[PDB]
Amino acid sequence: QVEDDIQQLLKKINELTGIKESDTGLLAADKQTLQSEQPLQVARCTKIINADSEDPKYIINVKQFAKFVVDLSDQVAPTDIEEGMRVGVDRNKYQIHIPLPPKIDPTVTMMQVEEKPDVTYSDVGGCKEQIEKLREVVETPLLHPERFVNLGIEPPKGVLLFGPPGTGKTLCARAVANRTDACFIRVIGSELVQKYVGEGARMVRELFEMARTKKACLIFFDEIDAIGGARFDDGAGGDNEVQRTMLELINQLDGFDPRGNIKVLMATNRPDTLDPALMRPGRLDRKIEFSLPDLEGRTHIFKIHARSMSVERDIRFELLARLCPNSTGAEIRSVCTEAGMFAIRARRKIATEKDFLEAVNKVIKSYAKFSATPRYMTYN
Amino acid sequence: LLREELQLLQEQGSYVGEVVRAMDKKKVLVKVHPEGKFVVDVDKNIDIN
Amino acid sequence: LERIKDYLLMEEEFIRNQEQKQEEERSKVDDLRGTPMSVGTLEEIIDDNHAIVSTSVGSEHYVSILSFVDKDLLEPGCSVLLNHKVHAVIGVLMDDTDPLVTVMKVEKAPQETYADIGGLDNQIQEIKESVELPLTHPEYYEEMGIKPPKGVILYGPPGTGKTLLAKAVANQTSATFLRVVGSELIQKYLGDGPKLVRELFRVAEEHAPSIVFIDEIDAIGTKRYDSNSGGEREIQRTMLELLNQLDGFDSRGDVKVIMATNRIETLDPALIRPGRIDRKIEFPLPDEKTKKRIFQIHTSRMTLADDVTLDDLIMAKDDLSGADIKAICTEAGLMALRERRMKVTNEDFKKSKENVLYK
Ligand SMILES: Nc1ncnc2c1ncn2[C@@H]1O[C@H](COP(=O)(O)OP(=O)(O)OP(O)(O)=S)[C@@H](O)[C@H]1O
Ligand SMILES: Nc1ncnc2c1ncn2[C@@H]1O[C@H](COP(=O)(O)OP(=O)(O)OP(O)(O)=S)[C@@H](O)[C@H]1O
Repeated sequence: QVEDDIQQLLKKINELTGIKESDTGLLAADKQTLQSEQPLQVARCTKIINADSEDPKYIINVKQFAKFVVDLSDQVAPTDIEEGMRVGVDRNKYQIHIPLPPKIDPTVTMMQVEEKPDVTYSDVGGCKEQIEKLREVVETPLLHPERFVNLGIEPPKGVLLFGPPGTGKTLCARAVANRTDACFIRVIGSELVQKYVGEGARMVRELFEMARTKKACLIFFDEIDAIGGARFDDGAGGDNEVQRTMLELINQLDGFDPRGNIKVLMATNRPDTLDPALMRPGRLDRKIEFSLPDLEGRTHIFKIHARSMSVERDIRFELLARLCPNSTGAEIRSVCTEAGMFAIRARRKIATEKDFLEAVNKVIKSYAKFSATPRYMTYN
Repeated sequence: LLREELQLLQEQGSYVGEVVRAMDKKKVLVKVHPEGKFVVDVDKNIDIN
Repeated sequence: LERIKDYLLMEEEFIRNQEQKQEEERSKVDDLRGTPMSVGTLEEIIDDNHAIVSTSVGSEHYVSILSFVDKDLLEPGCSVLLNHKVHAVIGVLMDDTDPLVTVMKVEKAPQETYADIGGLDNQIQEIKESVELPLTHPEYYEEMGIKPPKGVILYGPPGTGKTLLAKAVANQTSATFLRVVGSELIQKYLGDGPKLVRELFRVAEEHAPSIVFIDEIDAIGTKRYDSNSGGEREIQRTMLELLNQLDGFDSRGDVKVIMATNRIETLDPALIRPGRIDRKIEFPLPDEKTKKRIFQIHTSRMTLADDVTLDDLIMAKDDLSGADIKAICTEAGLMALRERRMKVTNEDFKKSKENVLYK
């Protein structure tokens, strides 16, 4: 009341007090500058075919209009007007002014990440060797090109990941994407499936355009089974456009002037229908895999999901881990959350051991008819 | 005098266009015939309603 | 007595909210702008306050901007305002409106509430505690720091009330409802599945807290169509896109997802893992007690002639659902208004029973 009425009086006193400046002072924040931008130029952009000899004498296809032979203006450099270069050309006299970056196909612009999702390395504990190897590949050359040069090696420019579903692949990728420091570029595997023939090829072209422009970047591939796994050939002509997309992914990855400062991470759920051209190292070098957390892994993942929740700390966690022999971290998360939900049945602020036992026999033994991994452990 | 008003035919032409929907500040949005769209003005005589 | 001073100062703040030369500056902005404001299309943005646009024919221009409106409302694939004489960026255009949104978003209070559901009482509290109590009462979860359960699968034999449960959640709500039947993910063009999926969840994540209800999704695998490209090797990619869109990257957000099936054993279990979907709920054919509630409520608004017994109808079919009950309770009325009557006799139910069941 007193805070409310006094804050209303003070804030509206400042408001109605500046109202004197509002009704007394009589956009223009740029108006004179914008009218000095009226002697500027419309500057239509184009595409260059070739140059001529002894003179500039440049040749240009605009985009649709025609093709013209032009000359350069005086405020240009006679060097960086090379072929296949989107340059801004005068509308009246048809003269080249500024070279620019090329066409990027803007539906490919929206897969750079532009943010950082907050996932810390602490969330994948119990997978120490995998974290170690993937750290060794991804983090270390971008932050320390010291051991890799003074000993004279090349780090493995590609790492694939696999395992059963829900094992931490996506989560490890996001953990890298927190501490990446590079131009991390997401690619869903279904992004390369378009209506028209050979269009996903051009998407891969533009991906590696962006990759070669910006040095020291990361590209993440995700569920590469849609991108293409096998070249089953019959008298039907079936899955073929996907196959050409996969081949164009092969060649512009690694071979005949290799890739540069780019690292590719792939992640699949079923690494078994893959053409062994991808299985050739030099493209996909380290086969890092995620098995199930055996015994102590689930203790540690209980420590992960349990460290910031309202429980009774007098209980143990090892007995909880001993009842989950073939289980993923997702099922662990469901156990923790569902034990909380059983605590919401009553009105308590701390869990009990019986709540977690209800959670175990609620998740595992009940929904074990679905359970997602009796037919992916065999990697069908 | 109506026949001597023939300097009216000799002036210019006029377009036919399709309205998507209007907006604030006494304007509309018109997609003329083959081309794109244009935020244009009304005359004095027509209702925005 | 705080009402007087609080109201006076709050109305002063509201009138100073409307109190935000100046008309000369408006006229100067109108002088900079042309009157035939032409519409363009961005392709890229260059940081030096002039960028590339794209006209409706394909011509493209490096044009400056009349920078008073927020240019950072604009991305690739946006609609701008341009001039005829200098082609310069006049400013931002508000977004085009909205066939996918208007089709896929249920706007209205969409039917009856929990007073119509027939005796479940346990499934109801589960979907309640998974959607209603989280969203409408987001205070318990702060106390324990436990994230709400994400996905809910409704399943069971046909006629049990999945559609009713979805409609009842959509009744008592505070969030934007998004309904897509799962059979609309099979297109006769190649590469149209992921476009639908990304647009659907783009709508969901951009608009509001929401409930995306996706019904009869099991028919996406067990129904091949001649009006299609290469079937299973596109359907699988569509399911994979739905998978990655559902539990992929970049901080998923405030989007609830409820799906409903008839059969569940023909599903790819990669959707059915937790982390995506946490609650799986069975809908069985109930009992011979909550049937009394179903016949009662579906006869609660009619001039029932009291010479009938509902226990004559409960015993009739051993595995009848609420579908059969609605069918009989409406077909008896159709027999009633066939002969210009109001009240419904026993032989009406007999003919309705012999019409619904055994034909
Ligand atoms: N080893 C783990 N330790 C801790 N949390 C884990 C672990 N594995 C999985 N989780 C949790 O469960 C979630 C599911 O893992 P994800 O990697 O997202 O699954 P996934 O990689 O999408 O598997 P798919 O379906 O084959 S793509 C993670 O985001 C974590 O929240
Ligand atoms: N438990 C119930 N109590 C009352 N009416 C019910 C019940 N179950 C179904 N109904 C009736 O059935 C109609 C709703 O149909 P649903 O049972 O939801 O159909 P459905 O089998 O779920 O269709 P699907 O989802 O494609 S299998 C309502 O109009 C009700 O009259």
